[PDB]
Amino acid sequence: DCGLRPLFEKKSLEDKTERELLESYIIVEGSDAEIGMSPWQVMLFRKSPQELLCGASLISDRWVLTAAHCLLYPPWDKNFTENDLLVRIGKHSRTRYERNIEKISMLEKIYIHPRYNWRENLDRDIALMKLKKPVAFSDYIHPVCLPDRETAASLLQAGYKGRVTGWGNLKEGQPSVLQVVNLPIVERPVCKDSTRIRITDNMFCAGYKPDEGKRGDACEGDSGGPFVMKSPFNNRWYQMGIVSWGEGCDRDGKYGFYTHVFRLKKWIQKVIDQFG
Amino acid sequence: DFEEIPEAYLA
Ligand SMILES: CCNC(=O)COc1ccc(Cl)cc1CNC(=O)[C@@H]1CCCN1C(=O)[C@H](N)C1CCCCC1
Repeated sequence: DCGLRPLFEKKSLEDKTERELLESYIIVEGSDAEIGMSPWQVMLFRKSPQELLCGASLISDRWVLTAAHCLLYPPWDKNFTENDLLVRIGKHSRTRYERNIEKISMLEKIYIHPRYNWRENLDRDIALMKLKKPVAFSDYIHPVCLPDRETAASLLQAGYKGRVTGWGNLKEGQPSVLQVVNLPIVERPVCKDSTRIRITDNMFCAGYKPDEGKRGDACEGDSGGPFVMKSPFNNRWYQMGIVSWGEGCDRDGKYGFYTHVFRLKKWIQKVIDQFG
Repeated sequence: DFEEIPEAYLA
């Protein structure tokens, strides 16, 4: 049942900008999310001090996907364990405790990819979190689908637009509510030529070219969040990427880099079936 | 500026 939103697909209602995504299949400068627009959006929250750590996503009733640097990043002396965080699902407001709406979950175990490269370019920036107890879906809580080889093959194309969401910084103030931005996938060469960092096959970049007129990008706080696409084949939402890194936010000639989820699905499957 | 969440989750 993944990828079908209770307040949209299940009711046959389209969100305000999904048409822009489907039409391309030939957070800075984003807008406020609609209620129930991204029911898989998860907020990583720190108990003490109480603060937003990162974004993340719900892929089942017991598993959450996020970027590994959200938990482990030696350069900033970051190395969180299970007891340090709470997972907040069903949220809209960044700061408010949405009583009767959001659900706060506890973590059982965290799993960081064994070959996560924090020393150089955040290669394989991915981590899975097992919740203590299953979350109950609602109109505001529902998992996103993970891509299969065919869906990845057909959708992950330069020019095709994806959607990024998060409560991160608006400029390189934090938003009141969840922000959303739709960005085009960029040609590998262009991604390569815009930075000095060595790009690997486990990443893809997205954003508009300086001449495209439109702009937008993820920023601090958006990390771990999902980059999703809606399949024009089965009308389900799939997570193709994880907000990973950038050099600044919304800088001309620069692009955001995302973890290529499909390229890492074998690790994901392995972990999930191995550890329940 | 985060609102006080229930202590029942903090434990
Ligand atoms: C303004 C401070 N933030 C930034 O410059 C980048 O923030 C953005 C912009 C786009 C995207 Cl897709 C993701 C992020 C959030 N991610 C981060 O800030 C991660 C955390 C670890 C270091 N880091 C970076 O982006 C670093 N600036 C990169 C790390 C890899 C080498 C080149 C520098």
